[PDB]
Amino acid sequence: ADTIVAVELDTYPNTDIGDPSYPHIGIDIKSVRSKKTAKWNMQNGKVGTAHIIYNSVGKRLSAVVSYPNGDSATVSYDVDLDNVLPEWVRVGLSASTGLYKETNTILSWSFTSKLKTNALHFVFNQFSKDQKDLILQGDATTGTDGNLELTRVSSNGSPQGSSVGRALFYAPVHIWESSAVVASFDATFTFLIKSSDSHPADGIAFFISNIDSSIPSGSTGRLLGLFPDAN
Amino acid sequence: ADTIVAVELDTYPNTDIGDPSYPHIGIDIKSVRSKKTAKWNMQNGKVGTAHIIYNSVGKRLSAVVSYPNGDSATVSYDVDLDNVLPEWVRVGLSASTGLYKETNTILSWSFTSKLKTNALHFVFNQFSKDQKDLILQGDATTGTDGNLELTRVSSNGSPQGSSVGRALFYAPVHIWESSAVVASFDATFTFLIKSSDSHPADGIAFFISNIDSSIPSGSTGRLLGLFPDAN
Amino acid sequence: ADTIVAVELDTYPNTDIGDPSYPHIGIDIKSVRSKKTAKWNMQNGKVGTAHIIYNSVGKRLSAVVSYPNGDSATVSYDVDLDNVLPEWVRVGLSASTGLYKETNTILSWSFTSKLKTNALHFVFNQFSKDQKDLILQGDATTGTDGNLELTRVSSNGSPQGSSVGRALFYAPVHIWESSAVVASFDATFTFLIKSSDSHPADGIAFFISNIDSSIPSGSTGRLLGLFPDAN
Amino acid sequence: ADTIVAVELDTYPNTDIGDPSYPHIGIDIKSVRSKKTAKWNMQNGKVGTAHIIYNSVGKRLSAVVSYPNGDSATVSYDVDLDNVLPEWVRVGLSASTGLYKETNTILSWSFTSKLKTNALHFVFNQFSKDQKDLILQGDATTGTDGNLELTRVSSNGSPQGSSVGRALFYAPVHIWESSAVVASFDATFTFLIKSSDSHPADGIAFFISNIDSSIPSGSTGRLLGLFPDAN
Ligand SMILES: Oc1ccc(/C=C/c2cc(O)cc(O)c2)cc1
Ligand SMILES: Oc1ccc(/C=C/c2cc(O)cc(O)c2)cc1
Ligand SMILES: [Ca+2]
Ligand SMILES: [Ca+2]
Ligand SMILES: [Ca+2]
Ligand SMILES: [Ca+2]
Ligand SMILES: [Mn+2]
Ligand SMILES: [Mn+2]
Ligand SMILES: [Mn+2]
Ligand SMILES: [Mn+2]
Repeated sequence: ADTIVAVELDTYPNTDIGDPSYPHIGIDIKSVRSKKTAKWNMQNGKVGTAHIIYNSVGKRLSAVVSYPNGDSATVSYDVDLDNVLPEWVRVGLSASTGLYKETNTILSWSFTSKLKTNALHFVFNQFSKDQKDLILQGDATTGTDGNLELTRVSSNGSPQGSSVGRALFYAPVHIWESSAVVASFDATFTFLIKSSDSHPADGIAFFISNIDSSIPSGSTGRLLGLFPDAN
Repeated sequence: ADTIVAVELDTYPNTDIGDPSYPHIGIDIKSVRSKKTAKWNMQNGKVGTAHIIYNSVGKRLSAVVSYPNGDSATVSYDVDLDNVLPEWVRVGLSASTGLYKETNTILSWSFTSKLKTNALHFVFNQFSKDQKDLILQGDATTGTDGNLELTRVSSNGSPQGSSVGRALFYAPVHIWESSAVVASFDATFTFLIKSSDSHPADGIAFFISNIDSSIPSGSTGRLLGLFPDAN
Repeated sequence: ADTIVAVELDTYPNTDIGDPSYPHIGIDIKSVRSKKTAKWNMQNGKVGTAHIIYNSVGKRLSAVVSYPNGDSATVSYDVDLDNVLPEWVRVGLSASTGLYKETNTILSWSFTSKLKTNALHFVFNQFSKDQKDLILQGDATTGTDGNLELTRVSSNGSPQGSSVGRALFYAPVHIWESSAVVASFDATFTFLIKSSDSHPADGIAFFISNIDSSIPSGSTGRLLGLFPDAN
Repeated sequence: ADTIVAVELDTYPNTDIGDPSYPHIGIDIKSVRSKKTAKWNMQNGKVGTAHIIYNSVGKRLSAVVSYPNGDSATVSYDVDLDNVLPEWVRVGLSASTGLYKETNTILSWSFTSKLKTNALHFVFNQFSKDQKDLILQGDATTGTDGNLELTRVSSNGSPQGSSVGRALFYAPVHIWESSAVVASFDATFTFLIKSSDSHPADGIAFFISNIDSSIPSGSTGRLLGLFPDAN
């Protein structure tokens, strides 16, 4: 099984696998049942922002999700990523729909990792049809609206259930190094989740996995394309 | 009085005004009584590096100091700096000698604040005999060996006593903004602290203060360049 | 007199002091007589973007202006700026109205100089009603719509006549250093130039000047905010 | 055949394939016979710096190679990389020895490419045994001196002839895009060429090639691992 560290933007409470009884942002350490979560009012059809921040000094993995009006959810978790993640990882995005669904749209994604100095930095404020520095997975596609649609969409712009999609930066990232004095990464991505369903599902995750990581089978819905299961 | 947030590389144990009984790094908020410190073994005549990181999500200020051989010292303090720093600040470096002295040689200094974007970034890997972006104060001087001497050094390479100096970056810095999702800043500087005294003193600080902050009188020893008293 | 290097977005053809007979971008060195210009079709009421790039290897200053639909104008001029700019400069934005007027709204501005490293970088995607890193001059004001109005605008959104204004970044900038392998800088700003006049005037400039440079009197029209005369 | 844009740091005049009768830096466009060259005193066992700079506005591909003492060679060439290179490329380093030889050592390599914004940026100030974000080719190796040895070395630190080596960033780079207003890249790398031979050979190249590019067969010596032949 993949090793996973995720921030999750979780639109659909699955309270029978850990979720709080609300949409939430959550920090995920090797598990779908978030180490730490926070109430998050996912704003339908509004374009939202995720910042994820971590460094090996403070050893707090942080995440905000805000929307243009200011409503803002913060989750922090105190964890030493050096002990969870392998030295080398791929960094990526993941979204999933279940029995409920939504567009899981990414309008930009940037990522910096730094070892103090080696550094990788990418920003995608657009995406292309053939996004050669992204590895797309499952239902995920780019172009030509310069967006990345993590889960399936349907001719007329309609979110498809049971979809799971994932983009990963193509370069593995050197995410810690034992001699590094500071190992930090941060990620930002803007997303537009629009649903018309009774309830949106299941959300979007930023993630850091072992390099070769791929969707686990049937990890659509509540497993957000990160976990084989909800253990 | 200057509002003052600082990370101190405190070479001299003033065990009667806070200091633990060894050299240490500390996080000072509006008081030289470090809210927190860690044991730092200062390696005389060695070029170390100080990294200071903070963001408004994690709301944790961290600093690590290391030297080429790898002895690290790390301190972290959970604080909302919105609740302490004025919206605009100047950033700087402070150093002080007292009864005992040391070279307080800053070799490089870099700084990044960011509101998420407004950002400021400067890096000085070489200081100039004339540096029109640094506000020099006290006995701090620059050049032309590409270093910033914070406290006085005679013709012969001798640290002076009861010396005090600072270099703030010239532009004021916008360190928070209550509409900002993430206010973050990190700072790095490398220093080449040397003494042949009985015990080095009194160390170097990275500090954030009000835009007009200046050296408080007789702040020259244990007060680094930062506080007017030990309160 | 100010030493002045500037890239002008020149909305008004003053065909009697240099201007080609159309709107144009120009590279001005120490004279409003553009060493070179290109035809620029200013799109009224459109948010464009100006990029200015220079390094001391290629020794070529380039600027392109574009708007969301893709009309680009590009000018390039081969010049050693070592041979023109003083070692320290302040960078800024200048705009001017005359007989005819325009909104001179700067939406964002960013700047990078680098000596290879010393570097400075700032980006303003949102200006503040109170911006302690900008030196405002003439009729330039900021906030709180997150823009920099360089020239005067009445209560009702009306550009004023014979108006002049600049915002220089606060810190002086170290633009060259004769020991530097590469002195490079690039600048970006987006502007939201609008007029309902017979012909807009007189446009916006990115400029580099001596640290103490200030608006030359009656430099308000065709002189943008830069020269005291058309020499 | 690969498409190649190289800057070459050429230690060995092969005047019967274009080279000037001296060591030189040269710009290479789809050809080993440099479009433009410059005298360059390769300093034996001294650690040198290469900056390569290009943007699609100025359309001058530039390069400096300097050494700690200041001796500095500049080559500039006016070329539109959009017409030579495919949209997607891999960026890399290449070195070769022939009948003559040298260490072709890389101590750091950084690279920024920007489309104006998508951006890729990496810096390697060290390298590791298993440098997962580098694709190594031919004789090229990394670790554990945190260096990259583009051509073979021999137990006791001795340069081997007929060696060709190459490192490429793992992510393809999006090097131009037809809607980009500015497409720029720059690269820096520091190299230590030490020879003890009668004459060093053949030098080091930065290069930008079609993504799948690999050493052409028998492109050691004067072809620097970039070209099938010296056409
Ligand atoms: O922040 C940093 C600044 C500089 C460096 C230096 C790397 C380096 C490595 C070498 O083998 C030789 C050398 O001369 C320099 C590393 C990190
Ligand atoms: O420099 C840049 C700054 C901002 C952007 C914006 C990208 C973007 C793309 C979308 O589909 C929707 C959106 O709301 C924003 C692009 C470049
Ligand atoms: Ca869920
Ligand atoms: Ca003390
Ligand atoms: Ca004019
Ligand atoms: Ca040759
Ligand atoms: Mn959840
Ligand atoms: Mn102390
Ligand atoms: Mn003009
Ligand atoms: Mn050659």
